[PDB]
Amino acid sequence: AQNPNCNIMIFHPTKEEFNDFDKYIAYMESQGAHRAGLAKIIPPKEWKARETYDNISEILIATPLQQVASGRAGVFTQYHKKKKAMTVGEYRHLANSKKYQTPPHQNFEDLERKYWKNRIYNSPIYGADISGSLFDENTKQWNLGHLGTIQDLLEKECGVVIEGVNTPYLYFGMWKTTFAWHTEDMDLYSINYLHLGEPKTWYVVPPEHGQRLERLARELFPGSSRGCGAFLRHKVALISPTVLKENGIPFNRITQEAGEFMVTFPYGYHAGFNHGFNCAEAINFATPRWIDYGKMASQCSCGEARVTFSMDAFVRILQPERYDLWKRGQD
Ligand SMILES: O=C(O)CNC(=O)C(=O)O
Ligand SMILES: [Mg+2]
Ligand code: NI
Ligand SMILES: [Zn+2]
Repeated sequence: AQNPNCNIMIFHPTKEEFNDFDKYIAYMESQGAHRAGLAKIIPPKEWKARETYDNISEILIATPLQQVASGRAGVFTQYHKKKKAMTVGEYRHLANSKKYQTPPHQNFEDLERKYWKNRIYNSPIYGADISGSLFDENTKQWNLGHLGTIQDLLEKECGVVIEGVNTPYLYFGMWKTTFAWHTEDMDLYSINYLHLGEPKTWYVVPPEHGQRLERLARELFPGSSRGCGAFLRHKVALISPTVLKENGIPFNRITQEAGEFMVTFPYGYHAGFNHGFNCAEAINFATPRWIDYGKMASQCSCGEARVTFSMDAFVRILQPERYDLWKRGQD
């Protein structure tokens, strides 16, 4: 078996290999990339997402989210407090202010130490889940707004047409902005392009060891676990690498820089933080290999998680038994 230690693999496709997205994902998995839960794809030098980022300041962040932490340095939850709308221009200025700016540091490792030491004592503001795209319409390769839809994949594989659409989201980040431990909705894949700015550091657990993370999570967030059998679907729980090591949870870490893609694989738990002002674009996608993961995916039915319109159909077709109880959590 390829990549038996579940290392995060880095790919350097040629511009020829960059034409066919599906085929390259399949290629990565033939080399065992999926065993890590996460991969890095460096685009060919010929490729550009768009000409410049000089004209993005007028994008509105309708609902910036202030990420307030509770708990201990290495084991904490976060909640999102809604703040007033601001433009990307205003957000960038806020990100660079003394209160919110990245501190002096030697290297990514030093910044990572500072993140886990001090994250809980601040509440950075995140522009997350903003519907939209920064890919030029003429960017033909790996354009996150032009991927085959999950609905079309489900139909190709299972013979059934379903409602739903699948569009990208933009994330404007600053120092310490944080994404909690999670898999994707319906344990889908995700792909994330870091368009501009400062890096994003990621942690990931191999899909074959996901349940180990879940078991640790139930022990570390015992109240949350009693409230919901899939409370990580709430995307609020953080566990540091030091704590994962102490508990023998297998994982890996890697820093994504501007101009690089990351792909998360089905049931690959991940979490991470941003190093300073940045902009990423992301979207879920599916392959034939996803179907079995979709069929087995845990669901939140306590009602916290509350998800996209499009997910109804996935649960309805793939998890008909769960569909009655799940949709009650949606309404
Ligand atoms: O960029 C972020 O904050 C979160 N992104 C993801 O979890 C993803 O792309 O799968
Ligand atoms: Mg603009
Ligand atoms: Ni994700
Ligand atoms: Zn729940």
